[PDB]
Amino acid sequence: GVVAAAEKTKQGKTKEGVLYVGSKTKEGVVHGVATVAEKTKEQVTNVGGAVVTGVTAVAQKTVEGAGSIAAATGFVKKDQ
Amino acid sequence: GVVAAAEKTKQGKTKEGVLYVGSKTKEGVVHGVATVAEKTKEQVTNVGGAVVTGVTAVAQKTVEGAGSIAAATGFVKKDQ
Amino acid sequence: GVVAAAEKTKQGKTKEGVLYVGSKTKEGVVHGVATVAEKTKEQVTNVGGAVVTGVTAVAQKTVEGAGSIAAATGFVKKDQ
Repeated sequence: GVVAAAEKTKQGKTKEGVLYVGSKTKEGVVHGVATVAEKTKEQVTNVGGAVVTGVTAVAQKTVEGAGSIAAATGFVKKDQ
Repeated sequence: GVVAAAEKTKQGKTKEGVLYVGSKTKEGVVHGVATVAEKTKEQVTNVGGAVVTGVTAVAQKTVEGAGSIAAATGFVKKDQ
Repeated sequence: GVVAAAEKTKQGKTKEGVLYVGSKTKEGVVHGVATVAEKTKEQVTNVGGAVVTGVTAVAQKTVEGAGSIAAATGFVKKDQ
């Protein structure tokens, strides 16, 4: 088996704070997620989480919830 | 099996805070999610989460809920 | 078996703080996640977590929740 399980359980005066992000840039180039190829048979890309791309990227309190991904590629059963 | 499970369960005076993002840029180029290829057979892309792309990208409290993805490509059963 | 399990359980006046990020740059180039190849058969990419890419990337309190990934590629059962 190639199974995969994950669980989480909860049985439940603070200040949040400050997050300051200042960016001064010029002539920026960014590639978040890239798959380049030549003479390929399959190209699968599954995004279950969060992909934050930019010239100024900020992520806060992003991934705390339940999600599942199940991928299976190839599988050539060429008996004779 | 290629199964995949995930669960979450809950049995339930704070200040949120401050998030300041200032960006001064010029001539920016951004690619969030890209798949380039030549002479391919399949190109699948499933987005179950969040993809935030820009010159100034901010994500807050994004992915906390239930979702599932199930992909299967190829599968050539060429018996003779 | 190629199984994989993970669990978490909880049975439950502080100041958050300060996070200052200042960036002054010029002619930046960034590649977050890249897979280059030639004459390939499969190219799978599953994102269950968080990918933060940029010229100025900040991540705070990102990955605390339940998620699962299950991938299986190849699997050539070529008996004769």
